[PDB]
Amino acid sequence: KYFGTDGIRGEVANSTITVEFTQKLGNAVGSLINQKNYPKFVIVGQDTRSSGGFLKFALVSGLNAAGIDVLDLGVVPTPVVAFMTVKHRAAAGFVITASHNKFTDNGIKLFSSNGFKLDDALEEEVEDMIDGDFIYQPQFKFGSYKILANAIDEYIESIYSRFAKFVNYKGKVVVDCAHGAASHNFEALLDKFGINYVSIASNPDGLNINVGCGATCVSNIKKAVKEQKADLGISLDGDADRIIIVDENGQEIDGDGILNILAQYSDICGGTNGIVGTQMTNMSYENHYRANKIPFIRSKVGDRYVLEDLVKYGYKIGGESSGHVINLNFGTTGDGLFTAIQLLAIFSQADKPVSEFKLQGELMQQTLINVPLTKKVAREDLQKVASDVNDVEKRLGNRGRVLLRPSGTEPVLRVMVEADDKSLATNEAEYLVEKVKQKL
Amino acid sequence: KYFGTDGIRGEVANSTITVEFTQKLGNAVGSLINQKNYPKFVIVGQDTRSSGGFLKFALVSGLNAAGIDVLDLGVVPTPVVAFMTVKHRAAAGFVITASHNKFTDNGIKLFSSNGFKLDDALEEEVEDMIDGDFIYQPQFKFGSYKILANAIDEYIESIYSRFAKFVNYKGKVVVDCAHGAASHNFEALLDKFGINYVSIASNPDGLNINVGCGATCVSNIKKAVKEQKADLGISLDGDADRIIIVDENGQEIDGDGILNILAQYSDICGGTNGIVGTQMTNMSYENHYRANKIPFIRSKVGDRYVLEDLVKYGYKIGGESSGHVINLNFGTTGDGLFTAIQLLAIFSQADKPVSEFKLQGELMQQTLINVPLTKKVAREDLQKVASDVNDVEKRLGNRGRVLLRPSGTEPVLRVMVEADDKSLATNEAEYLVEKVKQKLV
Ligand SMILES: [Zn+2]
Ligand SMILES: [Zn+2]
Repeated sequence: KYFGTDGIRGEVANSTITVEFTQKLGNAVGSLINQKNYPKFVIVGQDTRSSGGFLKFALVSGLNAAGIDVLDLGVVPTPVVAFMTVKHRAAAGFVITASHNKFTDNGIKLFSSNGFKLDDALEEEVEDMIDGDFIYQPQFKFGSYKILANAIDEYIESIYSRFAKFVNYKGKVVVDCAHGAASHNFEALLDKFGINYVSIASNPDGLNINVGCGATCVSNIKKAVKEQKADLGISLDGDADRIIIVDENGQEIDGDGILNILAQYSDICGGTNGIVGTQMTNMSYENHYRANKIPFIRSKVGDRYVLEDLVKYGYKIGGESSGHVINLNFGTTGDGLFTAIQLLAIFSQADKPVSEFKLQGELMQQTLINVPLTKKVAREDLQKVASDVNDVEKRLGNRGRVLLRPSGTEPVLRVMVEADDKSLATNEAEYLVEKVKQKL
Repeated sequence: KYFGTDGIRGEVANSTITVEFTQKLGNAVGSLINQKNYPKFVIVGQDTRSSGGFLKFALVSGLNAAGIDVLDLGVVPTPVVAFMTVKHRAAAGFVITASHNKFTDNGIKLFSSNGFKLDDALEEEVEDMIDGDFIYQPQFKFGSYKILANAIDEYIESIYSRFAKFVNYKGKVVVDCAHGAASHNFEALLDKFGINYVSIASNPDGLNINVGCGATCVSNIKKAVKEQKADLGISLDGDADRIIIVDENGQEIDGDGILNILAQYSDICGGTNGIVGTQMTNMSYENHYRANKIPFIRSKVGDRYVLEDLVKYGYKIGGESSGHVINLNFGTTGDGLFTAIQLLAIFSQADKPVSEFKLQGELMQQTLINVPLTKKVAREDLQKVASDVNDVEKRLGNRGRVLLRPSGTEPVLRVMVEADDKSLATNEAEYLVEKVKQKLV
C-alpha cells in the first residue's frame, strides 16, 4: 500500500519515494487516463525541496511514455496546481511535495480533473496499476513536456479580480513563507494589492524548507511580529495549503479561529449555508456558531473528510485546526494564499486591530490522558464506557465535552476532555480514565 | 554488456532501451562524474523521435539524483552536443538518438568532457556502474535542469566566423534533413551564408525520421536534384553526423568521395598531414592519394576506429563511405553540417560544377560473396587462406585488391574483391570462395 494516511510521502531513498516508484506512478496515472479516455494532458508543480526536480522528471518520463503531455508550473503552491488543473482541461494534477514535513522528505499529491484530491477508490485504482506492468503508448504517440512561463500569473489575477474591490489594508504584515513554494509567489500576490509586508522566510536553498519556520513553527512569526512591531503575521507551510496567522500582540490565531472570522464575513468570502470543522475544533467556536444561528458540522477529523462533508451538505467554507482552510466558492483544496487575501479583505472592513476580529473570551482548554492498554480496541469495547461519557457531558453541559479515540496502530486509548475550566477538564478526564480501566 | 555495434541502441521498450535502464544509465554516469571529481554538469540534446522526450527525462532524473546539473539543448544534431560539451566546462554530453535507424528505435550516444565518443575502457566503467545499486547524492545536493534558449546559436556562429569569407556559393542546393535533428537547424546555418536552397524533408512529426529520406536513402535527394534542376544535393541522417552529396547530374558522391575532395583542399580545411579512411574505402581513392603523395590509412572499419587512428597518426581529416566525416581542426566527431559548409567553401574556389570536383574516371567495382560456416571466423581461420589472398592480389597489382572479413560473431565469412574490371572481381571472389570451402570448417 502506497497512499494511506498522508498519501505518498516519505524520506527520499529511504522510503517509497524512490526514483523508480515515482516513474511507475506517473505511468500508472497515465494508463488510467488512457483507459478512461480523458485528456492526454496533465499539470505538474513542486515546492522548493532540491529532490523535487529529479522526482518530477521521474514522474514525467512515466507520463510521457504513457502518451500524456505535461505542462510544468515549476515552483508553485499546491493550490495553484489544483487551480490550473480545473481552469485548463487537464486530466489530473501532480505536486511534488511533502507539505509541512522535514526537508529530507518528499512525496506526491494527486488531483483529479475536477481539482479535488484523489478519493479512496481512485487511490486504489492507481495502486493496482502501479503493481501492474509499465505500459508504453501502443501507437508510439508519446507525450511532450513544456514549462509554462510566468506560471503564477493566472492564479494571481484570478484572486486579484475577485478581491481588489475589498482589499484596502494599510497595516504592516510579516510574511513567513517557510522557505517553501509560496516564496516569491506570495509576495507577488501581495504587491498586486499594494500591501505593506516584510518577508522572513522566502529564501529557499533546496534544504531549508520548514526549518524553524512556516506554519508548523508559529514561534517564528510570533517573534517577528513583536520584533517588527507589525499589525499582522501570516505564516504558511511548505506547499502553502496550510495557514496560521498572529495578531498585533503576537497572539496565534489557528485554523479554527481563522474559519470563525471568515464565517463572520461569509458574504465577502462568497457565501455559505454552514461551516464544516472537525472533531478537534474548539467548542468555544461551536458555541459561537450556535449563538449566531450558523450551522456547524464536526467532520470525521482531517484528510479529505472536511471536503467530503462540505460537498455533502452544500457548504462552502470549511477548515481544520492545523490551518487547512477550504473555500469552495473559489478553490477545491486548502489554500493559504487565498485565505490570506480573504482575511486581508476582512481586516479592511473595520478600523480596529486584528485581535478585535478574533473570537472574544478565553478559549476552552484541553486535558488529554493517554490510557495505556495491553489489548486491542473495537467498537463494542467503546460502547461499554458510553454511559460514562454521557454522564460527564451531561454534567459539563455547554461548558465542555468529551472525545474518546483509539490508536488503531497501538493498544492505546486517548481520553480527552475540553472545558471552560481546565481544573475541571483534568478532573473529568481522570474520572473517565478510571472508568475505562474498570470496564476494559 | 549494453554497448554494442551501435553502442546503446535498439527497439523502444522491446529492448535494453527502456525508461528504467536509461534512468540507471543517467545515474551511473553521474556517479562516475562524482567519482572522478569532474564538473557536476552535463549537456543534453536529442533528435526528432517522439520517444526521445521521455527517455531523456528518465536519463535526467537519474543524473539529477546523482547530483548532476543538466543543460538541455532540445532538438539538435549530435555534433552540436559535442561542440557544447567541449566549449563549456561540462563533464559529459548525451544525445538521445538512434542515428540512422528506423523511427521505432532509439538510444543514447555519450561524449567525454574532451568532446570525443567514449572509448572501450570508459564504456566498461559505465556498465560496471549500471550493475551497481542506484546512488543518491549523499549530501542531498541534487541536480537542476535548465533548457538553453536558442541552443544552436553558438554552434552556428562558430562555423560562421570560420567560413563566412571562404563561402560564396551561388548555385541551387537541395537539402534533405531526414525529418531529423538538422531540420530547421541546417536551414538556419545555410541562411547565414545566403545560400539558395530547397528543403525536402524538414517536417518532423516524431515518427518520420529517416522514413524514405536522409543519408540512408540517397534516392530522395537524387530525384529532387533532377526535378529541381539543382547544382548540388545534400542529405543528412537522423542525428546529422553523416553527409552524402549529389552533383548536378544526380550522381551520388559518398563519404569516400567527399573525403577525397577535402583532401584536395586540405589547406582550406585547416590542414592535415594525412587522410584516414577505412577497409571499405574504394581503392581508386587509395591509388589517387598515393599518386598525390598524400599519406593514407585504412582504419579497422568505423566503430570509433577512424578517430582513434586520426589521433594516433596526428592527422586531422578522416572519414568513411557511410558519410561520417571528421575534421579535428574544428570538431571532435562526425558532423554533416560542418562538412556541408566546408564543401560549399571549396565549391566557391572554382567556377566549375560539382561533378568536376569528383575523382575523374571510373571508381573500382566490388563483388561480395558470403560463405556460411560452422563457427565465427577468427584470425587463425583467415591465415589458412592467406596464401590464396596473396596470390590473387599479386596478380591484381594496382587493378584491384582483396578484403576478407568475419561477420562479428556470426558464422559467416565475407569475401570481397575490388577491381577495375567487374568480371575479374567476380572471378577472383569465386576463386577465393572455393579456397575457403576447401580450407575452412
Ligand atoms: Zn501543507
Ligand atoms: Zn548518424
